[PDB]
Amino acid sequence: SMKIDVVTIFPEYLQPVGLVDVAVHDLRRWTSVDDSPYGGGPGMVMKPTVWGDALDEICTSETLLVVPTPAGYPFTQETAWQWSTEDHLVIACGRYEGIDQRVADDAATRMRVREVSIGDYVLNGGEAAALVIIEAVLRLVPGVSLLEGPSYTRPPSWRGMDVPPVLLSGDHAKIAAWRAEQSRQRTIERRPDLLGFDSP
Amino acid sequence: SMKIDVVTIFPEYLQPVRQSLPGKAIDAGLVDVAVHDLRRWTHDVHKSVDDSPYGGGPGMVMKPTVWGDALDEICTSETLLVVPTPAGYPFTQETAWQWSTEDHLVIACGRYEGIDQRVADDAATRMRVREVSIGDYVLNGGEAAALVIIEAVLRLVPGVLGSLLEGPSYTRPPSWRGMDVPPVLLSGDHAKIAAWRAEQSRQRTIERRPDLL
Ligand SMILES: N#Cc1c(-c2ccc3ccn(Cc4cccnc4O)c3c2)n[nH]c1N
Ligand SMILES: N#Cc1c(-c2ccc3ccn(Cc4cccnc4O)c3c2)n[nH]c1N
Repeated sequence: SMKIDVVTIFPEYLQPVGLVDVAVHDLRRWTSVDDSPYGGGPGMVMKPTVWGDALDEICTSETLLVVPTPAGYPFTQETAWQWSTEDHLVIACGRYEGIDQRVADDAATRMRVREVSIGDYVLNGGEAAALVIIEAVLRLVPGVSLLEGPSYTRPPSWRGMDVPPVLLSGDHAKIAAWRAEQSRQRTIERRPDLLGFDSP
Repeated sequence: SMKIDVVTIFPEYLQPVRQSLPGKAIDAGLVDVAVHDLRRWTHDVHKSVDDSPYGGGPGMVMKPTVWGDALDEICTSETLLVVPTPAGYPFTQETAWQWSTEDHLVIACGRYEGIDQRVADDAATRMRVREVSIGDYVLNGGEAAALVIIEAVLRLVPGVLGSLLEGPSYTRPPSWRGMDVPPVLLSGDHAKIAAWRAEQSRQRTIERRPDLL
């Protein structure tokens, strides 16, 4: 059984959401949420004050506080497995140029905190990352290596393109070996790092 | 000026995109995002989009005939066809930059175990096709990946959405819950501030992303 709370200034974005409940909270309920960065630089930083009040009410010492950020530890399938057995996830979604670092630092004095990134690209805020994290985690909740090769279904010939004949053969050993070969070839081509080789 | 067409059996999932788009960008004709229900192109009264995998195994595979008809209608020779898949090439910021100048992206969102491979292979004989993954985790389908791709791409298109890791950021108040903003940031010594930030970036990168080194 898992509870997930998502905190955002754009609750409208989270709309795409009995063993798990997901609740979305408008951060503005606890209040200008942003100001210029100390030290200078472009854009705005979310003030810690409003976040502190929201998280005070929502979190407990048992909470795993998840903070999407481009500067986070990588969120991976291993992370998804790890979080799948948590009782309570709180996902703090930033906007602007991010959240004052003291929010995570203050939270870590009371609960476990995880700053994570879902990939090496830049988003406008944490909401899309929250949707990715929720989806990856929820499909693993109790009671719910190499790249996959290609898949095929009927008809066996389509637009003059045939399903690989081995897949029609009924020979499990040959099919397994072919699928292994397809996966090896794909992994080498697209993700050689997974097999311990240099990236392109 | 970019057109994005998304094809999915869950068009409601792409609602956040339409909500993120500023009216000024749309009325300026800078961007148009359209979402299409794949079932519009099904052949049967049961609106079937999936079937059992050749060679056996768990799960289902999306039908090539349905997808073929959908992409035939939506794509042209100039389309960049984007196919999210956990077996894809990595989608990165470089990818987002490259795609930000495209006239027409079509994002084909799969579900189940994915789409019959002949769909992409056939499309690739007459348009540019890109199978990509947004990260090293498994999703239920391509919709969340489409949201990520659309956001990362469109934020790079001028006026549409409104190395090393970045170190910590701070703003008002100068003291909060016993924690002071690092005094160097209030020093007015901007060369020193830059050096402090560089070191913070170096430390965070070593700790969180040693692969980047
Ligand atoms: N997880 C994940 C992320 C994010 C992501 C997450 C949360 C926020 C909150 C604000 N922004 C924009 C932003 C933050 C910091 C610096 N510059 C910016 O433009 C975010 C980006 N971007 N890319 C990922 N993989
Ligand atoms: N981009 C990206 C993705 C996806 C992703 C994309 C598209 C589809 C279509 C079906 N599924 C589910 C699925 C595919 C293969 C095997 N098992 C499954 O459960 C997808 C997953 N998962 N993880 C990423 N980084």
